[PDB]
Amino acid sequence: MIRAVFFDSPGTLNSVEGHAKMHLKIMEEVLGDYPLNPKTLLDEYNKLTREAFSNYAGKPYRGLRDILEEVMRKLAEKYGFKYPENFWEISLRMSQRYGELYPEVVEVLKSLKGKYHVGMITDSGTEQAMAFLDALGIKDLFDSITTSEEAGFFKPHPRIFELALKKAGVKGEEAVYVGDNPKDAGGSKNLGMTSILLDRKGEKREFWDKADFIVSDLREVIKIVDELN
Repeated sequence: MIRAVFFDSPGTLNSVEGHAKMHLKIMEEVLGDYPLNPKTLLDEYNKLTREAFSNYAGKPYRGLRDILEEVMRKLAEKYGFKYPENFWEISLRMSQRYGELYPEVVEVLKSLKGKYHVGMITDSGTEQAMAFLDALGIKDLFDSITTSEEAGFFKPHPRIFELALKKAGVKGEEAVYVGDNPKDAGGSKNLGMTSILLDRKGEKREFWDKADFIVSDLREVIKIVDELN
């Protein structure tokens, strides 16, 4: 019997278009009048952050601020613009204004509340995770918020999923995990959770077999849970 539904944050909640627009604005403010195409800076920032997040997957927690600040130091020395001492603050200010939930998020979270334990699991630090939820107005829609900083390890390490389950007071077999990255269908299945992969654009077909179910819209989750029960 499914008693809890956990969501991968921010990946299944924040729209890719809002993320891209928000981050483009971050780099525009970082650069100002500097003769560097902000989109090029962003592309290279994404290359470096993607590599970093890949290297730390499953490993002991390390602060994301230090990671991103070192990335921006490498980009500043590479391109010659002034290193943004306020990069973290710029990011928070731009996520508040330009962060955008997928259209169905609130509906889905509301439909699960009461019926099931609605949880969030994220590799973000706790402060960042709370600021993210606060900016998008959905902090109180979750019964639990579990972070890598609390567990001590990044996904797909089992401990972050184990902690989420213990917060909810449910067994792995009683929980679903809805995940964006094909870190998700892995650490959660190690705890006996049912793994749902969110693939909105159908661009992850190579990794579908790693998940128990594949959805393109979070509104499909409630249907899957109801069918399981």
